Amino acid sequence: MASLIYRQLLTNSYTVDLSDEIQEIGSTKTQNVTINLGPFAQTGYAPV
Amino acid sequence: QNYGINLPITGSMDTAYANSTQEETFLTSTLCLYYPTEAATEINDNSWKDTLSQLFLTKGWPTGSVYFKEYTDIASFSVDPQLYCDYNVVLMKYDATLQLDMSELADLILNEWLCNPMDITLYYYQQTDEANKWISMGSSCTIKVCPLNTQTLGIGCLTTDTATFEEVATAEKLVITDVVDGVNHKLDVTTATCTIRNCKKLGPRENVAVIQVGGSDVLDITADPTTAPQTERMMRINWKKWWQVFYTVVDYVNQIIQAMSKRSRSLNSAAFY
Amino acid sequence: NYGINLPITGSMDTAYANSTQEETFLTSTLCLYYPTEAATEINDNSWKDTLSQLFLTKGWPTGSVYFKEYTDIASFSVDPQLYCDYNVVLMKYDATLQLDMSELADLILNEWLCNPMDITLYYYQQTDEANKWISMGSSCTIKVCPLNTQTLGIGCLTTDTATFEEVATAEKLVITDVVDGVNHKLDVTTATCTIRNCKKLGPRENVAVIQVGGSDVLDITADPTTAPQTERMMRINWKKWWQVFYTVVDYVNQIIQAMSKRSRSLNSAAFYYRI
Amino acid sequence: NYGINLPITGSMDTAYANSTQEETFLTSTLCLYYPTEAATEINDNSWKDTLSQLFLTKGWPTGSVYFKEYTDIASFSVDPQLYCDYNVVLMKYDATLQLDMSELADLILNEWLCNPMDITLYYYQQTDEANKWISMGSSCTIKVCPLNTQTLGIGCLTTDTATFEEVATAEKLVITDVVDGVNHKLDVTTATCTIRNCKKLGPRENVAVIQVGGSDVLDITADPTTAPQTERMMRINWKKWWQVFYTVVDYVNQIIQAMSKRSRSLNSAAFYYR
Amino acid sequence: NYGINLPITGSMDTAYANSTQEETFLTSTLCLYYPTEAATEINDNSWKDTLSQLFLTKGWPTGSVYFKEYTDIASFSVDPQLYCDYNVVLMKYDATLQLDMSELADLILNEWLCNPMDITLYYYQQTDEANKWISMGSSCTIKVCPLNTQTLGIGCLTTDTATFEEVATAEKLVITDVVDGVNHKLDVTTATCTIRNCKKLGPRENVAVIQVGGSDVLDITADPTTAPQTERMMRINWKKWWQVFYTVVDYVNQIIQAMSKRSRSLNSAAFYY
Repeated sequence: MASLIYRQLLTNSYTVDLSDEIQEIGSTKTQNVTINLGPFAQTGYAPV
Repeated sequence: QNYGINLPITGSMDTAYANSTQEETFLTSTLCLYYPTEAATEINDNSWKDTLSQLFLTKGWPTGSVYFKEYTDIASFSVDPQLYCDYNVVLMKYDATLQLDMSELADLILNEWLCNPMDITLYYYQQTDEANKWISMGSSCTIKVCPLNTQTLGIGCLTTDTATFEEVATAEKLVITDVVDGVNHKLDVTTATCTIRNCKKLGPRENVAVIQVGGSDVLDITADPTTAPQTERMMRINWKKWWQVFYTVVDYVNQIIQAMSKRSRSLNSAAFY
Repeated sequence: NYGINLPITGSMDTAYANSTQEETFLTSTLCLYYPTEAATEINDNSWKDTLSQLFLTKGWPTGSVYFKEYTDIASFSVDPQLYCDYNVVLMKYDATLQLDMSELADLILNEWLCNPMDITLYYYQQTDEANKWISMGSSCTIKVCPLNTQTLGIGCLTTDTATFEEVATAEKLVITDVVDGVNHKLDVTTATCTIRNCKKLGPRENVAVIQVGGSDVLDITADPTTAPQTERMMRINWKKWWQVFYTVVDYVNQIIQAMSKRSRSLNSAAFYYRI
Repeated sequence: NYGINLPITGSMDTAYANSTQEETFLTSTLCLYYPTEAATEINDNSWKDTLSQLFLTKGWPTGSVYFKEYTDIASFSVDPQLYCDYNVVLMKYDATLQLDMSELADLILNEWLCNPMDITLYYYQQTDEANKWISMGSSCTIKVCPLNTQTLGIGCLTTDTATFEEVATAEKLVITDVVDGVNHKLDVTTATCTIRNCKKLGPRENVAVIQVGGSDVLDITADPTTAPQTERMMRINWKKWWQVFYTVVDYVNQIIQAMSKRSRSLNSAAFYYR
Repeated sequence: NYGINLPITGSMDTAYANSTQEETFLTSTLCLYYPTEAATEINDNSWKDTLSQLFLTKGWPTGSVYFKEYTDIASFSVDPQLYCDYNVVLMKYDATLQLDMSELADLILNEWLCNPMDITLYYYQQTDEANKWISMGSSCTIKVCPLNTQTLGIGCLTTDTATFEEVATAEKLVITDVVDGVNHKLDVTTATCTIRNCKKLGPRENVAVIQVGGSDVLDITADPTTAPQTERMMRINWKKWWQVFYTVVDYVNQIIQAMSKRSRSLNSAAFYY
């Protein structure tokens, strides 16, 4: 009894994915927020 | 049951090794890297702390695990010593004129200290054993001493005019002073910029791992002449470039961590210290 | 890692290991904390000295006793690093500062396991009746915003701190308590304040807050249900400060015996961290 | 049976066989490496010759001993074509060149296995505490860029080497070490440098780096945890160069005995390599 | 090793630890040698790359294979320091260069032991069918003068090299053979040449000279009596260079299997003494 129910689950987990994968194509939009982004140096105005 | 030292842990050889040990430290512990400014300046990247952190996942330390503390000098770093993380590995750039500054700082991190405050103003003190030392530190530490015979009278000095005292430290940032054991001394520190405290030594440190860059070393960290102790928490790396130093520290984090571990006072154990 | 996981087999040998005050006289240090006003009223350049000779009577060798001057309950509450084995702190009833005093007592009299908090990057929550947020510094001003299970405000916009709930306005020591098991976006004035996440526990086998004045009813719990009265919480009737000190000296051992400095030491005062 | 298949059974016949030095005197060659300054201080056109006659005393036939002149630790650290059976190299303590010296010691004192690397087409990674990148030449300048599991930079753009991490600026010999198990796009100055992927194996049963001056060191461990001190790592107290050589001669056998047969070259091999 | 003495067991357990190609794919390196003309005809900036992906098919991990460019049989002959575990060298018969090719094959396909020769001071002697003089460099020109048992010339004056016998006129690789057991005063042009005394033997369990072109035969035997044909001496029919490489890739294992690693612990196999 429980034997099934329990095991039955871990048996049908492979599904988790497929489904999981649905709601994405379906949820909102994804966004690539990694635009690299470079750091410092300091150079300036030179005239009298 | 807390302090009652059970007189023994069994001694039966069950012989079962509880495998790994690095897999508990990766999950539960923090690693704090101390370096000098020059180290970071030579690296010249706004993301070096970050890059190294991803590299640290390789060796097995979760993102929020590793911290990077910047001392800019051996003197400053040796003046407020507040080791922040579980495991501290401090990088020292060999400066030959600052050797004793370095020795005094090592002596403090690598060891477990117990201190009390001293009132130089009202009570002339004395050290008791090879483990009672006076550790003073601050802006500018200048200590002059005057040994007392069994009458509260000077010996080579007038307990009245400090111009006759014996100077044993001229403006240091960290100083572990040692006097002939079992003799009282009127002390004259510059308490304005210094703080002097009476410490009893001991327990070593199951954390730091002073990694030394450059020279040739052999390190004499005893106050006496007779002994020379070489511990595992005292490592040395050959200087090339700073990026290389850090790569190695990362590539051998566990090896370095394994040479430390626990820390008497950092466990359940306290009902003690 | 020697400790427990063993049993101390009792047996009533009934052997009595006499005295106990003779080991503490020889091996321990006594640190007296008082307010400036206390010393100012005494008006002598040698009061610390006179009391010290008087301390030999009660059995404390010359270099044994130290005298630390806090000038206010607020500063003392920030900088309380307890220097000696045994610390007995003298507090003068100031009625407007009562909670300042309560928060300071709660810190010395107890034990406190704390970790650093980054108010900037993460939504925190207290776990049990023992998880509290102890913040202290120049000017501590803490505003809070409870989050529902979505990281959304409840009576606030996690975006504008003008909608937050203020729970501390510029204190020098603050032990904040929020509804257990709820995340909160925190807004402290980290410039002048430091806020750390502490877990409580072991009372202190040292401090003996001796209270001068009032009539006192000290409620040092965060809840309403409990009221704990410990031995390390004594009270003296105000007459003159010289009298207070005479009594503290005349009853040093009695006061020390109500502490017992074995669990002390620690390795510095307050906090803890085990970050 | 050559197949480097092994077995041997240690019965204690206890035939302690005699001498050992009388086979090496007859059959082996001794190569002395020194710096120019060493010879210049000696100032004789016949020093190599005088020492050679002196070498007969210690038992080395005339045509046996050779004298090779490196003029710097950087050049000497280059092609490393140790010429003779036994090589004893004299190193004068130059404190600014310590790591140059360390990297050179690490190469002679040890047994190396290398393959060539094409920095242009394939980003590499080191495997164990024994996989190191040994590069050497005119001017070796190595910049590195760690790759995440996507072939993307980590603190760098695999596209612009101005974001790389410099780990060597114009050296003559360099043993580079990176976090094990991570791919890296490499940017060496192949024009003047050559970088090869080496796996550290056996040690050397020859060299005997004899160190002049200091108080001394030269640690060949890349890590922080270990410090190995071998017999093939000796030290002499500086006075004058003539004295150094006299000592090297007066104790040739002692120095040779601390080395011996260069096992990886021994005829008797096969699957192990030569 | 340390072990050869004390024989193996000949018992026919009869088990054959399946494969062997799955150890070589993982642990070995493959180095392809070709001439410039080969690559020039291919005309792609990514040919080395394309072939490499194709090499994964046959089972060689990305960083495994390589490509070394000799531009001539003469240059390739002298500074050949076989770089990888397995070396397969592509040679497209050029009919005027045959012996150049033969001398180069004789060197790669075989195991060589050499010592240095001082043409200046000593008058020497070739011992067996395996003692040969292999000289190579910019321009190798060797003149010889056989000595009778008196150190006197035989058809020559050990004094004037104008009477010597020329046996090599400006070659890039030369394996010279003289009547065994006779001393000879040698006159090489050491300025541009280097001549060394080699003893032959072990073959090479690596190279696999693959010959492009003609109707190819090679004669490693300096003698007339023998002709050895080994597995490490293969031949391919010329169409186009792209085809040659496709075949080399499509049959990498077959080619590797005809060699077999374990014999490669030297940079260059000019064995030095």
